[PDB]
Amino acid sequence: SKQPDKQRKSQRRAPLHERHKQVRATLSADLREEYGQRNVRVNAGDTVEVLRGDFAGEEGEVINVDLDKAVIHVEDVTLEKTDGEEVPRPLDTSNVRVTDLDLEDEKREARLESEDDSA
Amino acid sequence: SKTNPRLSSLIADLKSAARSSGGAVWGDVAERLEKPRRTHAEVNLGRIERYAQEDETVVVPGKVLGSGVLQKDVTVAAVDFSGTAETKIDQVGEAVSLEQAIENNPEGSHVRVIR
Amino acid sequence: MQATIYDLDGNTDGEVDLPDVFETPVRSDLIGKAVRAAQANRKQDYGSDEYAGLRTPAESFGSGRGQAHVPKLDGRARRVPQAVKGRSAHPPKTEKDRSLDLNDKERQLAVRSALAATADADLVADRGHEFDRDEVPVVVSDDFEDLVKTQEVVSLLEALDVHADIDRADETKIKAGQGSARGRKYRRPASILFVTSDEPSTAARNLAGADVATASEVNTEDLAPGGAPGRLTVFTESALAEVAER
Amino acid sequence: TSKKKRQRGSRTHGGGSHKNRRGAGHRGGRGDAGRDKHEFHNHEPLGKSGFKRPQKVQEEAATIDVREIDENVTLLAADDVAEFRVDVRDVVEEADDADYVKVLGAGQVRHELTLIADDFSEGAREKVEGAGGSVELTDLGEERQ
RNA sequence: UAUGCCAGCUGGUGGAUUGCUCGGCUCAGGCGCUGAUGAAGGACGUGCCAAGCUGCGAUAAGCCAUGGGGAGCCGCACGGAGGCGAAGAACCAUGGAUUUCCGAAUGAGAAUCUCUAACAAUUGCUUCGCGCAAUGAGGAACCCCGAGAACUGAAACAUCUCAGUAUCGGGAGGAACAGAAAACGCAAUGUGAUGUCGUUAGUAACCGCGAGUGAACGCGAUACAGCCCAAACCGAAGCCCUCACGGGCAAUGUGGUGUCAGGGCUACCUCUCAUCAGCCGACCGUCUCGACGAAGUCUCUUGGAACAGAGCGUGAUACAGGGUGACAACCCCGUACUCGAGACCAGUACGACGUGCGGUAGUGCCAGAGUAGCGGGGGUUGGAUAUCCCUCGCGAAUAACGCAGGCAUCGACUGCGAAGGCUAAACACAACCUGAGACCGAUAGUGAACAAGUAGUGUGAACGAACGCUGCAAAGUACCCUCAGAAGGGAGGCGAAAUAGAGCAUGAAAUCAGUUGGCGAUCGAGCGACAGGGCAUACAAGGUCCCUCGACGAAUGAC
RNA sequence: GCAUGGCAAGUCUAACCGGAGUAUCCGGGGAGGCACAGGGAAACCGACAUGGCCGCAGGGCUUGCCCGAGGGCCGCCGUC
Ligand SMILES: [Cl-]
Ligand SMILES: [Cl-]
Ligand SMILES: [Cl-]
Ligand SMILES: [Mg+2]
Ligand SMILES: [Mg+2]
Ligand SMILES: [Mg+2]
Ligand SMILES: [Mg+2]
Ligand SMILES: [Mg+2]
Ligand SMILES: [Mg+2]
Ligand SMILES: [Mg+2]
Ligand SMILES: [Mg+2]
Ligand SMILES: [Mg+2]
Ligand SMILES: [Mg+2]
Ligand SMILES: [Mg+2]
Ligand SMILES: [Mg+2]
Ligand SMILES: [Mg+2]
Ligand SMILES: [Mg+2]
Ligand SMILES: [Mg+2]
Ligand SMILES: [Mg+2]
Ligand SMILES: [Mg+2]
Ligand SMILES: [Mg+2]
Ligand code: NA
Ligand code: NA
Ligand code: NA
Ligand code: NA
Ligand code: NA
Ligand code: NA
Ligand code: NA
Ligand code: NA
Ligand code: NA
Ligand code: NA
Ligand code: NA
Ligand code: NA
Ligand code: NA
Ligand code: NA
Ligand code: NA
Ligand code: NA
Ligand code: NA
Ligand code: NA
Ligand code: NA
Ligand code: NA
Ligand code: NA
Repeated sequence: SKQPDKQRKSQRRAPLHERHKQVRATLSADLREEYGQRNVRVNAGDTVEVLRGDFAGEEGEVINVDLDKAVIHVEDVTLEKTDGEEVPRPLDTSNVRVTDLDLEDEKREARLESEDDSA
Repeated sequence: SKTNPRLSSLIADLKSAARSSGGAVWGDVAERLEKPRRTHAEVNLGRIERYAQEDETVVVPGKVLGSGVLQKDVTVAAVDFSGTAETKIDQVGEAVSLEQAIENNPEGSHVRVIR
Repeated sequence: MQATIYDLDGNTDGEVDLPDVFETPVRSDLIGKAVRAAQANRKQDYGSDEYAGLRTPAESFGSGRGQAHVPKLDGRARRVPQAVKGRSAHPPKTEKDRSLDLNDKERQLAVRSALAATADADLVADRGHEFDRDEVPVVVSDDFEDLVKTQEVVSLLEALDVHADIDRADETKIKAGQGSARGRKYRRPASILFVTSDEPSTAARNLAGADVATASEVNTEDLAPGGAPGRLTVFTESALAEVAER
Repeated sequence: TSKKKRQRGSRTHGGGSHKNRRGAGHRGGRGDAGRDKHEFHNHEPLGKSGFKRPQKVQEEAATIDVREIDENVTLLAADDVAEFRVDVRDVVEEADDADYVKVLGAGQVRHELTLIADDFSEGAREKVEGAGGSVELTDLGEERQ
């Protein structure tokens, strides 16, 4: 589909498992070197650095990853509510860079290392 | 509202020559070419043969076609000739472009108009 | 006339005779007509539903209630063209023939003439192409067909002082209007046409604004995009030769 | 700019009284209606005329005039030269779906010609002989009596 | 100067405009049957809280297996509480479980419930027992067989035309139908099943010979494919059910042979590579899906945000398209390249197994009857004497015969064998999948971008709308005052912006409130045009204008 | 009918086939149509590649006098 309507449609109606690819982020030079991938599916364990928003520059640990809305919560990247409470300011993986990985998953690390599959 | 840039130019040249040189045939041909294509000349050899005469350039304000036979050794000048016409003519005379006629003879002299 | 063949380094390497067709008198009108036809012939047939707005039993009350005689249903006007939700009077129609014919003679002639346009440095400059060369078209050794990396074709071009044209086509235009909503958001200048002989240049095709074509079927569109004669082309020793009989 | 393009704002689009352009009444009826009454003008008259012979009882002669043959004798280098001799059947196009080839006598004959066909007209023979030529009738031509 | 007129300014009303597209419309390729093993459709259920939609079915937004996938998840749906997931969940693929009631609805009855073992009904086989089976109904259209208008055209109208159309009855499939000459009839020393496409041709033919109607052979293409009975001659050598036993069928003939390259029979020659039956069984291609997949997120400025400007650099068999806080090949999905899987092609092609082809001479042994054909009456067609069919009556031959070749009869010539049967591929449609676009862009385009065949109307058949847009992020306004108040208002807070504050982008006109300029309570009505005065006017985008005098000075032209 | 454009005693392909960059496009395909002769119901027959005169444009000459396409008037030819 080269047609915009279909492009956007498929992206918005992609089943859960096909949404993982929507929360992917570029890997630091060191890591790309180490695993032979340009980016990865950000997990709630990784550490990441903000490259584009009003928070560009800051780093933090990924606190949450929503597959439905394709967005992540990074620790300390928040908004000041009226009542004074502090809440997370969703971020698009595309303006983010992974600097550290949580590889507590045998499976995740496997995929990461293998050269025939990406994580 | 002619479309052919070439036909268009040819006509401009025909004029410039009729104005400059004392030519009157060139300005005459220009006027016929400016007229609708349907009024243009479509002449077959059979006719040229019938009214032309050596040493007098035959001027066809149109196109020359190859039906019929030509024996006279005449010089014919048209806007265009079918491939058969130009072949049949160069056999006994010479098929020439009007752009050449205008240069070799800007005075439009010793010319016979045929349509 | 003569054609200066170039080796993959950009150095002169002999020269062949420029076939006669490149002497065919440039006829932009015919060229234009051939491009128009090609562009129309690929347009898709469309038209509104045959029954759009007619799916109703609406009727007009006629005189008597101080109302215009307009068919209505459930007190709502319907069917007629001047009625919201009514049929479209004279809409687009699937049946319409949106194709254009063209005499093979007239078309081949335009192909020849487009070819010829390629051999005139001035025309090619007017068409707008950017380059610092005197001879044109650019003829190259058949070894070109063996290239594989785009980057290598770039170097060759830079050596041939022609890369400036791709620099020109290296700019996309985001179109004004809704074409955008139909997937026609962008558009870009046309750059170099590479005509080979065995197969289109895989190595050159992705180049900004470039188009690749083969001598046996290269056409008026590639030769003269948008009906405008004089496209900065680069033939293949063999290509150049093939083209001569088209 | 075309005429149609200039119609917006003319109201009547060139029809005159807005009362004119309605239905077939403005045409005097649908199609050829009244070809015999109000619009009889310029309609071939009513009536039957003659008869036709069943299609498969009809013969179609492929014709050609001496003038054509003669005008291209030289050009027909791929055809017998003698004291020229040409079989018409090989010259005339459409000479296959034709029931037979016939030469007609239109024009001149400036060469001595030996013509072979299925049929000729007086004019054709006279002219061909008068130029020191001969006309040979084909075996098919053997249908004269 | 009240009531008020004209124009503007601020605010409103309203929702046009511009921008945007989760929807349409259209074309294209692929694919294509479901149902008594109870479908399609409907009803009612089913969630912690659950009204709608979706899913599902008392195992009820689900249960199992295998593969994929992966750190997240608990549908649309962003709440609250709680829960599930490394015992690999979610999610996807295939297969399997469950699958209420009505529904062809089939035990019987019934507005979705009820009453006391059920293929109801009609059939085939039959162990004559519902024992074994069939049918029923659905489906976007397409297809095939029957029934069959009128408006309209003819400028009226009746034949004719609309039209074998609309509509109605019956039925199949994934395609249908047709199909291997009692053909053609460029008449031939010729072609050789059938559809379809292009043409033949608005030709021939029809027709108040008006209006109108309208083929075929052939040709060029697409795709190709050819066979089986009946009978003669044999005569139980046969077939079905069952593991078997055993049963049933069958001399009113199962089975062999045979089918115009006529056959059979008798005597011979030679041979099989035809055909038919059964076995095996794809490649390629095409459609869809998937794996992998290069290169910046560097400097300065502007900005809320760089996807902007300037600078520096990179990939490209990849500069299609999309996403991302603004114009992104290099930030993300993808895209080129390579590879894998399913489906279709196709139980087809190829291969192989069995069978046996063919030829000579003799032989009046065999070869489809209410048929061929004629007549009465109609329908239909271009079919005219010469289309196809229906109905009533009549009615033949037997290959030594018969039918046809566009009137009848007889002869010749040429073609060909009806009254039995089957048949792949090429063609139609568009439900389903996918792709596409000089189509529309929210009064458009579907009726339907939204609860859409929804809300709602009608006893019913049926009819049938309107409603898209906060923001980069909810940061969706804490706290205080007021108030009968979770209303509203004030003050305040967020944000680049709240004149982005919730049907919240922009925000036209008609129009309303307040207000500024002009006019105004002694005066007249197409509301203006062109002249000329008053008053009024920030900048910008126009910069001219006034008087003395003097120069020039057409027609005209004095005191 | 017209204007423009291609080719010209010719001209154009249709369905369809192959290629490809795969609805475009390159190549192939002339079946067939129209034009190349008409007249006649039909049978059937079958025409001036110019013989004479005016004469526009244009050309020529020794400056009204020649040559004069196209055009106009006749002849003559085919057929009923
Ligand atoms: Cl002529
Ligand atoms: Cl006739
Ligand atoms: Cl035939
Ligand atoms: Mg890896
Ligand atoms: Mg509408
Ligand atoms: Mg616009
Ligand atoms: Mg008006
Ligand atoms: Mg029941
Ligand atoms: Mg009536
Ligand atoms: Mg009438
Ligand atoms: Mg059919
Ligand atoms: Mg009448
Ligand atoms: Mg009819
Ligand atoms: Mg026929
Ligand atoms: Mg048998
Ligand atoms: Mg009828
Ligand atoms: Mg609508
Ligand atoms: Mg009622
Ligand atoms: Mg608003
Ligand atoms: Mg007063
Ligand atoms: Mg032919
Ligand atoms: Na409706
Ligand atoms: Na009214
Ligand atoms: Na069309
Ligand atoms: Na008019
Ligand atoms: Na009118
Ligand atoms: Na009429
Ligand atoms: Na009359
Ligand atoms: Na399907
Ligand atoms: Na609910
Ligand atoms: Na189920
Ligand atoms: Na049953
Ligand atoms: Na029973
Ligand atoms: Na009428
Ligand atoms: Na009447
Ligand atoms: Na009639
Ligand atoms: Na033939
Ligand atoms: Na981004
Ligand atoms: Na009868
Ligand atoms: Na026959
Ligand atoms: Na709307
Ligand atoms: Na032809």
